[PDB]
Amino acid sequence: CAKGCELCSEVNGCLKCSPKLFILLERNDIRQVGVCLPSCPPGYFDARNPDMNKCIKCKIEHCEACFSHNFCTKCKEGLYLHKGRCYPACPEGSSAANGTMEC
Amino acid sequence: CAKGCELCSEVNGCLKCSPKLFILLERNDIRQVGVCLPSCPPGYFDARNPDMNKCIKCKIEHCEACFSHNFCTKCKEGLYLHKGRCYPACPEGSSAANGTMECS
Amino acid sequence: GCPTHCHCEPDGRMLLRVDCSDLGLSELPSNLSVFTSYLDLSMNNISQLLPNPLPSLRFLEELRLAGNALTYIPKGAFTGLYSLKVLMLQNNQLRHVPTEALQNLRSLQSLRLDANHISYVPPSCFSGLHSLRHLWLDDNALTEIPVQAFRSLSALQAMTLALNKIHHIPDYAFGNLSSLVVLHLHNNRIHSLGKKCFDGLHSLETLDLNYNNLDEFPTAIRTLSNLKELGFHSNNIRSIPEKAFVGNPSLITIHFYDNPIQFVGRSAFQHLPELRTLTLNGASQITEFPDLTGTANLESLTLTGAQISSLPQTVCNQLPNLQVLDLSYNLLEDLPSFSVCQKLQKIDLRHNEIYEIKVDTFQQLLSLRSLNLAWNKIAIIHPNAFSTLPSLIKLDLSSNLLSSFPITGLHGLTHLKLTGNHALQSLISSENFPELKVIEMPYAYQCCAFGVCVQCSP
Amino acid sequence: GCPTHCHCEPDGRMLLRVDCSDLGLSELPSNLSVFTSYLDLSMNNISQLLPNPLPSLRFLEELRLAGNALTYIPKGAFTGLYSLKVLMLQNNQLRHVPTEALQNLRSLQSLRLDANHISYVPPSCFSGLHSLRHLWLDDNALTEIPVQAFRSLSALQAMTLALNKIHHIPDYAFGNLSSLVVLHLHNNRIHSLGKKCFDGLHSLETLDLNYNNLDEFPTAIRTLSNLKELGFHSNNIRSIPEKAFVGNPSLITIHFYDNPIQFVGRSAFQHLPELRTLTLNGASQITEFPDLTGTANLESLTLTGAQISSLPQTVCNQLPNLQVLDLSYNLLEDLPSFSVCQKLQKIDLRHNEIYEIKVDTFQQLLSLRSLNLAWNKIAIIHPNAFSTLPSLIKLDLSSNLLSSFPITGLHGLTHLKLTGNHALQSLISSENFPELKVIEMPYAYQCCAFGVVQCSP
Ligand SMILES: *[C@@H]1O[C@H](CO)[C@@H](O[C@@H]2O[C@H](CO)[C@@H](O[C@@H]3O[C@H](CO)[C@@H](O)[C@H](O)[C@@H]3O)[C@H](O)[C@H]2NC(C)=O)[C@H](O)[C@H]1NC(C)=O
Ligand SMILES: *[C@@H]1O[C@H](CO)[C@@H](O)[C@H](O)[C@H]1NC(C)=O
Ligand SMILES: *[C@@H]1O[C@H](CO)[C@@H](O)[C@H](O)[C@H]1NC(C)=O
Ligand SMILES: *[C@@H]1O[C@H](CO)[C@@H](O)[C@H](O)[C@H]1NC(C)=O
Ligand SMILES: *[C@@H]1O[C@H](CO)[C@@H](O)[C@H](O)[C@H]1NC(C)=O
Repeated sequence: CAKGCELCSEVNGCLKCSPKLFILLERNDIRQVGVCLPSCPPGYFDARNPDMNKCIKCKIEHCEACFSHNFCTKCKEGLYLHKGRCYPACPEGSSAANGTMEC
Repeated sequence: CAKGCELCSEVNGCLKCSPKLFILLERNDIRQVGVCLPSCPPGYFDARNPDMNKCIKCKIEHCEACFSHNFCTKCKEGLYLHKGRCYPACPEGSSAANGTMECS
Repeated sequence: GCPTHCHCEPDGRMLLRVDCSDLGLSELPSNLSVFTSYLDLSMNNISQLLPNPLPSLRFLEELRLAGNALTYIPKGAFTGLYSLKVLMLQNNQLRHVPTEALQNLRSLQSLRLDANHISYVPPSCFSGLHSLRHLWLDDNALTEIPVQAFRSLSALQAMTLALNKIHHIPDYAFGNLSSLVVLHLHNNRIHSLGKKCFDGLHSLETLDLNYNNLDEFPTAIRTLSNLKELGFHSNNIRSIPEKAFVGNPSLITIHFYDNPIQFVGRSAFQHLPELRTLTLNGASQITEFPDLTGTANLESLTLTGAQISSLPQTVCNQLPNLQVLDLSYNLLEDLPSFSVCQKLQKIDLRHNEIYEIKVDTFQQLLSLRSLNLAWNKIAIIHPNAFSTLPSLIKLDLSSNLLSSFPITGLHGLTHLKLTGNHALQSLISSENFPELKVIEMPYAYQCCAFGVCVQCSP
Repeated sequence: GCPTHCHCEPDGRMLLRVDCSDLGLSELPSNLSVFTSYLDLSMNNISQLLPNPLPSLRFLEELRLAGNALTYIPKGAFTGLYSLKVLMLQNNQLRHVPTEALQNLRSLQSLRLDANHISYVPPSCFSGLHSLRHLWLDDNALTEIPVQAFRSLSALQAMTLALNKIHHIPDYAFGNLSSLVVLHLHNNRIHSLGKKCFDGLHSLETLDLNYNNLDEFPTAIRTLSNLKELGFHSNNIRSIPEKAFVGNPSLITIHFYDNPIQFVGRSAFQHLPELRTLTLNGASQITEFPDLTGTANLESLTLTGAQISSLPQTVCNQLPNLQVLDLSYNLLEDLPSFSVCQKLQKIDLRHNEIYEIKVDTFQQLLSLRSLNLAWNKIAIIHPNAFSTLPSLIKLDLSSNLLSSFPITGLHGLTHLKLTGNHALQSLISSENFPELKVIEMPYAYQCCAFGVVQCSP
C-alpha cells in the first residue's frame, strides 16, 4: 500500500502506520491524506500514543519547529527564544542574548 | 373582532373566547380558522377547561355525535350503539333492539 | 309558519325547525306553531320563561336554551314537552338544578346543565327521567356528590362533574347508576374518597380524576372490573402500592403524570394484558425492575431517574410486542441479553454505569433502529456485538471511555456519535461507512476523513 | 563527494547534506565526504556501527539514526563530533541508554531516545551534555524515575517519559533540573508519588500525568508555582481536596476527565486568575456550590449530576465575563438574580426542582442566545421575566407544568419547545412570533397556527 503502511484508501491515503511510525496529515484541497514518516517534518512535533503516533502542527506564534505545544524548539529570526517561547524582548531576571539566538 | 370573541387575528380568526364559550377550529387548505360557539355542531363534543373550552373532533369509528371520547351519543346507520360504542351484533349478555337501533 | 326574525326549515317529513339563535330576543317567540321538531334559543337575553311559555308542540325533539341568563326555571315550564329528547341549559346563571322543573319528562336522553352557578342539587329533582343517558354538571359550583338525586338515574351512561368544587366522595356516592360507562370528575378539589365509593357502577369503563388534590392512591379503583381507561394525573400521590391495578384487568391506558410519584410497587403493574404504554419518570426509591407478568403486549416501556442496580437474566421473556425501551439515568452496570426481546426499534440507555458491552447483549435485534449508549463508563466493546443489527441506522457512544472501535456488520447507517472518547484517535474511512451524513468526532482531524475540514462536528 | 544512491545538497555556505534515508544500507557508506553538516540514515538495517567509524567530520549539526537495528553504541563512536547538536536514535532496539557513548558531546541540544526497549539508564550516561535542552525517552520499558543520571541535566527544558512502565515518582526524583519547563509522564502506570517529588524544577510550566493509575490527588503539585497546564485525566482518583490548586496560580488549563470523581472541595478552585475553562460531571458528593474568588475570568462553567441545594445570592459577583452556564440534572429550586453576571450567552438548568421563575431571575442578559429550563417543576411564570432579552433566539420549557405563557418582550426568536406542558392549551399566534422555524407543541391544534418551518405535535 505504501512504505511502512498497512491500511490504504486511495481517497484518504494512508490510514494507519507500521507499529512505531508517525502518520502525517496534510490538507490537500479540503481532502486529507495520510503518509508514514520515521519522524515528523519541521513545523511539526512527534507525538506518540499506544493507540497511534501522529505528526502534529505547531500552533504557535512565530516558531518554525517545536517539541510539543506551547514549547518551540526553533523560532524564526528577529525574535528571541526563551524557555520554549518567542519574544522580541526576554527579561530581567538574567537572560541576555549573545552572538546567537537563545536568551 | 367577532361576536363573543376576545382575541382575533386576520390570519387565524378567533384566538380566544368570551368567558364561557367554545372555540371551533377548522383546517382549510393547511390553514386553520377559529370561531366561537355557545355549543358545538354535530360530529364533535364539548370540552371545558379553565384555560380553553374547545369543540373537539370525535375520534370514534362510524359515529355521528358523541358525549366525550370513547363514548358515542348517536351512531351511524346500519350500525347499532351499545353503551356508547357501535356494533352490528351487540351481545348475548342480553341486549336486543326494538323498532329503532337502541338495544337494551 | 316560521316566526318573525327567525330561520325555518323542514326537518324530516314536514316537521319544522325554528332557529332563533343570536337574535337578541327579549322573550321567547309567541305564535311559533305546532309541527315544531327542534328549537334553538341561544345567546338572547331571556330573563323569565315566561308569562306565556309554549307547551303543546308535542313533537319537539330538542330545546336549546343556552346563554340566556335565566335564574330559575319554574316547574310547569316544560310540561307540554312530551317528546323532548335533548334539553340544553348551558352557560345560564342558574344557582340550583331546577327544584322541580325537570321531572317525569319521559323521553329525554341528554340533559345539559353546565357552565352555570349551580351549588346544590335537590333530592328527587331527577325523579322520573328514566331515559336520561347523558348529563352535564360541569363548570359549576358544586361542593359534594349529590348521591340523593343521583339514584333515579339508572339509565345514565355518561356523566361529567368536572370543574366544580367537590372535595370528597362518600361511599356509595353513585349507588344505583350501574349503567354509567363514563365518569368525569377532573378539575375539582378531590382530596379524599371512601374505601367504597365506586362500588356502585358495575359498567364503568372510563374514569377521570385528573387535575385534583388527592394525597394517596385511590384503592376504591379495585372494584371496577370493567374499567378500561383511567386518569389521575396532576395530583399529589406519592406512590403506587403493590397490586394497585389488580382489580382492574382489561385496563388499556393509564394517566398519572406530573404527580410526585416516588415509589412504585414491584408487582404494581402486573396482570394488565392489554396495557400498551408506559412512562415512569423520576421514581427515585425504585431500586427494582418492576414485575410484568401477564402484561406482555406493552409497546413502549420507559423507566427513569431511579436507582435500579441491574436487570434480571431473562428480563425480556415477560416482554415481547414492545418496540421502544428507555432505561436512562440509572445505575445500570451489567446488561442482559436483549436477544429474546426482539422487534425492538429504539433503545436509550444513556447516563448509566455501564462499563462494558458483551457480544449477545444486543444480539439479533432485526428491527432495532436507534441505539444510544452515551454517557456511560464503556471501556471495552467485544467486536461482534454489533455484527447482527441490520436495521440499525443511528448510534451513539458519546462520553465514554473507548479506545478502539469494532467493525463487523454495522456497515450502512445514518448517525454515529463519539465525543468524550479521548482514547479514540485512530482514523475511520468514508468507505466501510458510506450513507453517513451526520457525525460527531472527538478531534477535528478525523472529521475531514469524511470531507468536512453531510455534517461532522469536532 | 556525495555517496552513491543517496541525494546530496549544499546547506548554507558550502556545507554538505547527505540524505541516505529509505535505502536499506548494510553498513554506512565507506568513502564519505566530510564537509557534512547534517546526515540522515533512517530505516536502513544498520546492525553495528561498527568496524570503521567516521568521526573527524567535525561539523554535522544533526545525525539521524532512527528505525535501524543497533543494540549497543560503543564509546568512541561519536567522539570526533564537535558540532553534534541533534542526535536522534528512535525506532531502535536498545535495552539501555549507551553507557558512556553519549557523554561530553558538547553542542548536543536535543536527544531522541524513544521507540526503543530501554529499561536501564546508567548513572552519568548524560555526563557533560550541558547544551542538552530536549530529551525524548518514551515507549520504552522503564521501571523508575532514574534520578541519579538525571541531576547532571540542569540545562534540560523539555522532557518525555510518557508511556513506559514507571510506577512511582521518588522524592526529589528531578533534583536540580530546575531549567525543565515541560514534563511528560502520561500513558504510564503511576500509582504513587512522594510528598516532595516535584520540588526540584522551579521552572516547570506544563505537567502530564494523564492516563495513569493514581488513586489519590497528587499533593506534590503544590510546590509548582510557575505551572500553567496540568493534566491528570483518565486515572483512578476519587476526589479533589480543599486548597488543591493553592500553590499554582497562573494556571490556565486543567485536565481531569474520565476520573471517578465524587467530591470536590468548596475552596478547591480558588485563586487561579487565568483559568478559562472547567467541566465537572457526576460529582455526587458535592452538596454546595464551589467558591471562585480571585478567579473571575471563567468563560465556561458547567456543573451537573450532583446534589447541591441552591445557589448563594451573590454568585455572579465573583462571576462576570462568563458566556456559558450549565447546572443541569441537579437539585436547584430557587434561583438568584443572574443579572449581575452579564455577557452570558448560553444557559442550561434542565432537570432541576425549579418550581418558579421570578421577575429578576433573568433580567438584563443581552448576550444570551439560548435558555433551557426543560424538565423542571415550574408551576408559574411572572410575565415580565423575559421582558429584557433582545438576543434570545432559542428557548426550551418542555415538561414543566405551565398553564399560561407570557408574550412580554422576546417576540421574534428562532427555537421554541413547550411539550410535556399539557396544562398549556390556549393557542399562540404566528404574528408576534416571526422567525420561528423549529417548534414543538404539546398538542397538534396549536402547531397548525403556524401553517402546518417545523412543528411536532
Ligand atoms: C335502584 O335502581 C333502580 C333502577 O332504576 C331504581 O328504579 C326502579 O324503581 C321503579 C319504581 O320507581 C320500579 O319500576 C316500577 O315498575 C313499573 C313498570 O314495571 C312502573 O310503571 C312503575 O311506575 C315503577 O316505576 C323498578 O322496578 C325499579 N328498578 C329496579 C331495577 O329495581 C330503584 O328505585 C333504585 N333504588 C335503590 C334503593 O337502589
Ligand atoms: C337582558 O335583558 C334584560 C331585560 O329584562 C335587561 O335588563 C338586561 O340588561 C339584558 N342583559 C344583557 C346582558 O344585555
Ligand atoms: C574508497 O576510498 C579508497 C581510498 O581510501 C579507495 O581506494 C576506494 O577505491 C574508494 N572506493 C569507492 C567505492 O569510492
Ligand atoms: C538485515 O540485516 C542483517 C544483519 O543483521 C543482514 O544479514 C540482512 O541482509 C539485512 N536485510 C536487509 C533486507 O537489509
Ligand atoms: C544539583 O544538585 C547538587 C546535588 O544534589 C547540588 O549540590 C547543586 O547545587 C544542584 N545544582 C547545580 C546547578 O549543580
